[PDB]
Amino acid sequence: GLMQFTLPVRLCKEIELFHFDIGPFENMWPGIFVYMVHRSCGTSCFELEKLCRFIMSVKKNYRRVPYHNWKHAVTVAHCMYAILQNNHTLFTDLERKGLLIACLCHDLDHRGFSNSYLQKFDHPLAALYSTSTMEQHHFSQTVSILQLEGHNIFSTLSSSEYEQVLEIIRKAIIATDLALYFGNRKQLEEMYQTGSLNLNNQSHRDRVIGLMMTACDLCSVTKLWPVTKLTANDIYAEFWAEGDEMKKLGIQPIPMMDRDKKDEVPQGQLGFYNAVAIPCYTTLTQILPPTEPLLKACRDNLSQWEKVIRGE
Ligand SMILES: Cn1cc(-c2ccccc2)nc1CSc1nc2ccccn2n1
Ligand SMILES: [Mg+2]
Ligand SMILES: [Zn+2]
Repeated sequence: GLMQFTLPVRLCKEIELFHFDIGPFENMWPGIFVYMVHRSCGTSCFELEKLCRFIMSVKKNYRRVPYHNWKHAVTVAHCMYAILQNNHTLFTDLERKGLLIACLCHDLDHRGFSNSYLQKFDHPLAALYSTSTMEQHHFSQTVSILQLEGHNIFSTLSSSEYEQVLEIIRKAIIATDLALYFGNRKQLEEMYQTGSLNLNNQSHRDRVIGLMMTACDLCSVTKLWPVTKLTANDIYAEFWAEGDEMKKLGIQPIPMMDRDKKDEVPQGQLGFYNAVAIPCYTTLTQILPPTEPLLKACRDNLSQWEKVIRGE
């Protein structure tokens, strides 16, 4: 059924653009992902049946949380697709498969709870994974689906390449732990300003992929303002529900997760743009000039938040 899906020709044009918003096309998301894999990686590299099977299983293991859900997975994969299409030749074919798959799978089985929560309230997952808690779990879920019957889309890879693609996927998913981003962007920016960055240097290459994963993960801020606004609602719906569980336990949450502090949201976004998103896309545009429209769109939404703060 996914196997016989064909993308409407109007989308074939729009999907290539960074600002493309998948939201209005829920029924088409699995088929959008196939399309993107076929365009980037070619039509002959995965068995169609397996890919579709794998996709429908990835969907099934995303939970119905307000933000970290199937819609989010596809949004992040789409941003990567546009990054890759615009920078096709800088990356190996193996990196394109892994990085599209990693993005689809990067928040697999998210409960609507942060790493801090699981750590603070000594959740089992935080016992198995001490840092990048959920992110290690997300990868562990990725491998588990790959290992299901008729799901191993990489089964025609040699052993060497299978373990290469898993490693690209592992690093990529871990990179989506925002705690790791700040150090990553700092190094990458220094490597850039000192003329020392080298894409054939593998550790550098891992870092650039890291920044890409971040840039994809945050990409709500690069959509048109009305889509940006509406996604923020999803983000805070999930944060506030976590802060609610903390209050039930007589723990005052951080303001970000306290629905009683929503007046502080516009300034909370403002800060996030200044400390996180603007710098991300700034360094990303430096390394990969064709990704500039992400920074442009990010800047436009920053100034919308600046407008909001002052009664506009
Ligand atoms: C950091 N922060 C802090 C606040 C805030 C909100 C209300 C009260 C006090 C602080 N909001 C934020 C924005 S959190 C965030 N995370 C993502 C991921 C993708 C796209 C947008 N955001 N915003
Ligand atoms: Mg995540
Ligand atoms: Zn994510």
